[PDB]
Amino acid sequence: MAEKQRQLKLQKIYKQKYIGLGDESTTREQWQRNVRNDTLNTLQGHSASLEYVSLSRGDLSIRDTRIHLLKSMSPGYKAYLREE
Amino acid sequence: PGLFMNYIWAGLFHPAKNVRKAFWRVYNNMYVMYQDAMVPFYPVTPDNNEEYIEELDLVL
Amino acid sequence: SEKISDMIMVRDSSIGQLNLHVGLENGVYMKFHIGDVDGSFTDIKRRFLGLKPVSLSYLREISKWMSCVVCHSSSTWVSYTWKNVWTIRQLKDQNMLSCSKFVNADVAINGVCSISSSGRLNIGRVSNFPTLDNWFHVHEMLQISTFRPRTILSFPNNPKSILFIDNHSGKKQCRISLQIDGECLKFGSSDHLYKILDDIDCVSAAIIDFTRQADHLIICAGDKRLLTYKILVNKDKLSFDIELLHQTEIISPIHAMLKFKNFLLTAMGSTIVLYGLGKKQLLRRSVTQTPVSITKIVSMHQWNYERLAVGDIHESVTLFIWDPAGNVFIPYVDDSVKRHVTVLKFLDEATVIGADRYGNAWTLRSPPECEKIMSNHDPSELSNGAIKYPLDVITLQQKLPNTYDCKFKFQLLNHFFVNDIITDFHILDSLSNSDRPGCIYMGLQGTVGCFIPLLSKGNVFMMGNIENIMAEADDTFYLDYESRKKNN
Amino acid sequence: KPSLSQLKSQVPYPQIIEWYDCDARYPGLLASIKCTKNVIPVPSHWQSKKEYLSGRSLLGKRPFELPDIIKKTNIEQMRSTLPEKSLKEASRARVQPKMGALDLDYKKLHDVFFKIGANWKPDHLLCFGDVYYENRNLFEETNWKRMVDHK
Amino acid sequence: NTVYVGNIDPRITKEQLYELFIQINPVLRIKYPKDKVLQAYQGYAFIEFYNQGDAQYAIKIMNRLIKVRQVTNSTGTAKLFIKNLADSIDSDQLVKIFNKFGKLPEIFYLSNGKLKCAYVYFEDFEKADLAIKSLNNQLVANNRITVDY
Amino acid sequence: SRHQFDLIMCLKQPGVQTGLLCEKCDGKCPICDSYVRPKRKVRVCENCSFGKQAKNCIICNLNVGVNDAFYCWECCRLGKDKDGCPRILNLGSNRLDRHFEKK
Amino acid sequence: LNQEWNDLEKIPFKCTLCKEDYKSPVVTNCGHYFCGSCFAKDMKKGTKCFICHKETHGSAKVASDLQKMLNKRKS
Amino acid sequence: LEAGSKREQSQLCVATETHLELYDTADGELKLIAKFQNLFATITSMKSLDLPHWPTFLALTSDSGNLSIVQIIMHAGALRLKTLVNQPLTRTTLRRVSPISYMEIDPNGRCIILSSVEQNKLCFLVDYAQKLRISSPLEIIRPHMVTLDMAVVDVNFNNPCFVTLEIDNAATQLSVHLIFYVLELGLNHIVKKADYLVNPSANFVLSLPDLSNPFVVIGFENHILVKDMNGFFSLKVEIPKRSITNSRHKNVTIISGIVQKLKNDFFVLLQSNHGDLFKLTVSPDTNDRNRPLVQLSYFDTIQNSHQLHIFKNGYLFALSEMNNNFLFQFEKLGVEKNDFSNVLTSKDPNKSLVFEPSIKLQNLSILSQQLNLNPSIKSQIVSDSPLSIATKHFTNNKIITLTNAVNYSNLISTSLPPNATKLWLIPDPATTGDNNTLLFITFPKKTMIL
Amino acid sequence: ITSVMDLDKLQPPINQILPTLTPILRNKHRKVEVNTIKFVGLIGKLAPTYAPPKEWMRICF
Ligand SMILES: [Zn+2]
Ligand SMILES: [Zn+2]
Ligand SMILES: [Zn+2]
Ligand SMILES: [Zn+2]
Ligand SMILES: [Zn+2]
Repeated sequence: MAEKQRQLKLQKIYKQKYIGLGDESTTREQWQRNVRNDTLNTLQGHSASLEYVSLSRGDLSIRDTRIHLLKSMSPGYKAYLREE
Repeated sequence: PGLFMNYIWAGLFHPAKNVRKAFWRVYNNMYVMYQDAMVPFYPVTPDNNEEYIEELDLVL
Repeated sequence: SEKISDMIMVRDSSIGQLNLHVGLENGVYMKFHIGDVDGSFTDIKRRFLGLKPVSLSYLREISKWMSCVVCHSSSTWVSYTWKNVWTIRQLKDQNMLSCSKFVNADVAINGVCSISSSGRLNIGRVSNFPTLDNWFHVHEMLQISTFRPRTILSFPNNPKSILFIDNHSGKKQCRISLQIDGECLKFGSSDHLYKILDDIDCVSAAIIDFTRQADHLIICAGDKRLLTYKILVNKDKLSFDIELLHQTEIISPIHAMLKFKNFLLTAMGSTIVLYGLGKKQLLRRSVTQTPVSITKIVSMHQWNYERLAVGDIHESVTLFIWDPAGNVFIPYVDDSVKRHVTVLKFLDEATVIGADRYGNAWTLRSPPECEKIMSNHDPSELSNGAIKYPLDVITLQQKLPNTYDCKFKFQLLNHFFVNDIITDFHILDSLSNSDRPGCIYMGLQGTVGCFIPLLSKGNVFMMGNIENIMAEADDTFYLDYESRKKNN
Repeated sequence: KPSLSQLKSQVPYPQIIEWYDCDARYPGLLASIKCTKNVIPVPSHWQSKKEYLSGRSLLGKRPFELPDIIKKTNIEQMRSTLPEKSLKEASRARVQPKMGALDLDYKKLHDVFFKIGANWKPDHLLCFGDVYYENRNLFEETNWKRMVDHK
Repeated sequence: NTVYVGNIDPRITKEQLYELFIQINPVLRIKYPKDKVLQAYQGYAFIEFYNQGDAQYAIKIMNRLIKVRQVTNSTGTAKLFIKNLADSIDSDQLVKIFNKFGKLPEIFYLSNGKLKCAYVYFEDFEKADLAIKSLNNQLVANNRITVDY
Repeated sequence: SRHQFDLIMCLKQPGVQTGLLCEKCDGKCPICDSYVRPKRKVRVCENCSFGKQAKNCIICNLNVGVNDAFYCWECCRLGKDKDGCPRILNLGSNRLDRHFEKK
Repeated sequence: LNQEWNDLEKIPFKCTLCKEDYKSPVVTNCGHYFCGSCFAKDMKKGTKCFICHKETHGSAKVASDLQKMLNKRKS
Repeated sequence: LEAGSKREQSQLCVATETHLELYDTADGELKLIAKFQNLFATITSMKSLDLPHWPTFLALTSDSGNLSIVQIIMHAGALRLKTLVNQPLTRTTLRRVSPISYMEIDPNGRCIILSSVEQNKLCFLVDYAQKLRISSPLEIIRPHMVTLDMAVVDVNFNNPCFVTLEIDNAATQLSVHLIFYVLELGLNHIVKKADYLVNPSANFVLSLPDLSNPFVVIGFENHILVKDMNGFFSLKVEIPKRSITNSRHKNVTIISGIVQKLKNDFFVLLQSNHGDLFKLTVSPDTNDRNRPLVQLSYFDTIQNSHQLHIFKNGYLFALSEMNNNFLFQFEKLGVEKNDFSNVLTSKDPNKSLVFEPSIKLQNLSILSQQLNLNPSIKSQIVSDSPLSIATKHFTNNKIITLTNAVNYSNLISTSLPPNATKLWLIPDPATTGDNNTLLFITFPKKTMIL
Repeated sequence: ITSVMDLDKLQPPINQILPTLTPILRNKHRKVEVNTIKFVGLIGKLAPTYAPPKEWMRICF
């Protein structure tokens, strides 16, 4: 009882630091997003993996791929491209 | 994390609320130690989720 | 050992160490630290350069002032020493029978005169030395080309005659430029040293010899069309011509193809297709559907026409066997973990080296349980028919239909992380007459590195101990500092 | 709530899916994860009120056998553990005491772990997807490898 | 490719069955049935072959005494002499060693076990001829064997 | 603490100040509570600094601190090093209950 | 304390090879001592000391200090 | 280095993830001085901090979640890279919450400031004493906001400010809004001053020095803005364009933007996707009031540049992204503000100018290059034994053969009679004080002299 | 005094000190047990060779 209710306390502290930590009842919608935002973070982060994506896209400047990756972290970037 | 996570993906959802509850503890401990180290290993495919990420299939 | 062919003695100013430079007959070169007062011989440094008695000679150069002793053999090796290391190397001139310093106008520094192995007097200027800091010397208003390069090929028969292909950024267009030996070629009688194909852009290309006496080029357009040209060197005008033949329609983009026996082995997105050559087009001599996991084939490579290795975008890797009389490849081994392959090879017939998008570089070996079996049977047996599989292995299939489908798994053999994305491995049989065959990789952000096998059991121990020493050094120094503050 | 027949059609390996997978909050996803290339199923002793390890097999488990290489070191004889001293004679041992009880040889012990048993590796171990289910017994399976080879 | 083999002596083991049937062809698995808790054997066992043409051969060939009893085998529902055997050598072991020369036996034993010799009748005297020579002498289990007509 | 469940760590952004341990709790990792093989100094947040509070052991927070506190090697391999301020706030069930019984 | 768990003459006068008087003496990186003929012949087979079996590398000093201590007059 | 007493701001250190190097200038051409030991981490940012009252020591944050202030120093006989302060932050990997990847430094050296993408941003407050000293960090955590382009405002010692473009991660629509922060040294915490919502296209921010409430230049897709913090001024200048617009043409954008000010001259170099390079000035607009006028005009262009720097010398350094970094000096200093022909103004934002890119390169001058192979998409090995590698060059598209050997140039060969063995040389004793030199050959029968 | 000063020149000497301590380990209390165990372990480090090994075994009990 005393232990189990410590466990809650660290769960809410870790989730604040590290953002996505699924608990027990996590919507598939909810989990998937965390999987999308870590890939976008890693793809942009390593300098190799930003090149490899930039060249493959044929995007004009490495920098614009890096923003293409960050705006994708928003859910309304799909809509925003469609209205261009 | 990859060879270890193979054991943990299955019951990470699962119907059981209990089996589910126990796997999530382990996954939570892993995600803390590895956030960017899990990214290659997630069991996610273009159909399995709506959006996926189209830049993971790109080959130069 | 053998009788001494030649010897020299040199004192280099900086360290003041007095060095005995001893050539030998049979090719082995040696060097010795010498004590000035005592006369002792220490710090023996040998090497093996060419096959022929050595006959050294001596010079004085720069880059601060320096001295090096070139070594004459089947090829010339200079043998300088930068600060507190010494590196024997080679020299781009095939050989020099004797070499001696020279000073002149037009302004000469490093200038050196020598006699070629043809017995022909000539002058040279020795320029770049590979210090450990740089170690590779590059050779060839604001300068911008519109064509961004795509691939590079090599003729299978002609050992090194390298072909180049580019692509336009703009209206789709492609240039081709060949070079044999030193410098390029002209196109036919044209001024230009390149060709320009129009409406073609190369997704991936390979040159393949369907027959022994000719060479063909294969391009995949993005249009899903597979174009085959023909390479004609004049020999000796000499110039290159490229000659159109076919047009072939394809379902996939074809990210990889290579030369399997007599054939193009091309990899459609899902499936493998094996093409021969025909008039009017090229035609499908075989097809194999892939097991369910593999969505694309990013790259693939073979072993002596017997086996394949097939990478995937997302899944790891698979091995195959060519089965004649079945006219199909039958998978025998899969992998445990998800690994995104950029490139893949065979060090050996049971093993594989690879890379990832994420920077890992790993080696996978196929288990001996599978080696006994694949050694004691004829491939036609694997697909259907009787192979006697141990009790266990089947029970893994039934217990895990997804994982153990194949049914064996590589044992991961090495894994290591280099933050580049490795594009090519090149497995070399030797580097500069060295015994240890290396595999030298090259990365995207620009790199070259190598994996050298350590063949000892003795070295791997020492080197191990040294990696452990330097690895935590920052911790050791810190513990000594803490405890020396605690008590002093 | 899709019937398993509906749910087994989506999957490239329909033989994993089971009656209960139907009731997952997100079955479409679960069936696709579970059928992913290398995922290994959750251990099967959930839904068992038994507490995972319960007796019937565990009644008869044998105590322990030292690996053979270690058994060469002769310790098995010097200390007999399977299966004595009056309390007065014990308290006399604290005061005396007695030296050289084991008579073990130091050079022999070192070599077993290093020189002779350098590459000694256990006979079966396990493979990637073998979970240990409650009733399994490895002592049979290990011998069955030993049996097939020698006969 | 499943065989019921009964009338087993309550001490025959799965190991002994393996040695017995293994010569007929590769085995997938063997099970001697035992009482749930006392483990007392039930005097019969299932022997699963990989190829039914082996199971059938075993049924039409080993239908033989084990620890004193003749085994009843059913679907689950050219003479040479050998002397100086390694005692650890039983019928199975004897079969496996000579079966290589062609289609074929009994290692004869008495209260104190392996008694030392036995015979093996080959379907061919050519087979027998090859058995002799290629075996007579050479050491089998530390011991040197005498293989004659 | 590893074995005493009620005590609540801080877990805030570590500042530049080093935690201290009393003579009795000296030589211990504040996470796993092991006496072996230290690696890195601990670093605690400002809001665990200020006045009298700063001096007290970062484990019992009762006695006054003297030596620096290090993380053990194993807690620096897993990463539990950098989670946050490794300082115990409450005195805990065990310490109080002994105290009242004695008087 | 010896743990199992973990005017001395060390110079033989006659050779370990000749078993004779040292003539044209030789020193190694050890305190080894041989004839000029001795040490050259051992390397025709052996990689290492005739005694230590440590690495000699064929390295041999003129040993005159031997002849000294083999003098009755030393140096 | 080499000089008992010399101090000049011309010198530069350049890093890539693992690797790190130091170059010098003021000789007119960029020299390599030192390459340091192998780092074994991932350097995720590097910014010099120059602090008042003394060398400068590059503050370096990486993987490992350490803020490491390093002083490159002379020790033993060779340059070493010596560390001063490494403060712990978060955990070791390159991970979204952890505060690296954006590091911008108060121009005077009062404080470093770090951010992440999403969650937290930190600010450490530097001080110098008998030994360098860092304050405990200053935190602000905005939970759902992924961040892009942290660029920082200079200030005259008032109180350090910085500006970011943050986009919210959880919302129905994409709205990416610019947000000012002011560290208040008096109360010692970071305050959020102004928050303005700008169109979704926003790409990057840049600081305009003084205008004597600081102004920022915000690059959108096909135009620029400047904004004041209080909202008083929002000025659009539609960015110019090429004439041809070959094949695939993106909306343009602006990727770099230095500001280099001298002698009341305020101008800023601001470059776009295509490599085009523009200059702004902000002019008092005397007629209306004294209020800003913004002007885009054209410069030399160049290949794309990850980041730009201007020395106290006229020299300019452009760090190219795809390869082959450069060093320019600019003589011309661009087209004067006077022309209404080729220059745009803030008078009306709606208007568009077309220009023709000049291959001549009039304003700048090359002075230097550094050959890098940034991408190498394929290569071959030719000549196993000397180990040559043939590969291309991405932007230049010329062949590059990269070998291990000793480069040996040949000149004036001459035919010698058959079968020579050795060769010698002696400075000629005959003519004493003359270059003449005896060259000897030898044959098995014969001996020749020259 | 013992850790500070050389062992060889300790006046009592050591071999006469250590057998006097072993019956003190039975002294219960704490101040005696603590301060003794630190003294005995000192000699285990610095001068193991003095007391015979059956004396070290009397301490291990
Ligand atoms: Zn304490
Ligand atoms: Zn710890
Ligand atoms: Zn705290
Ligand atoms: Zn002798
Ligand atoms: Zn020796």
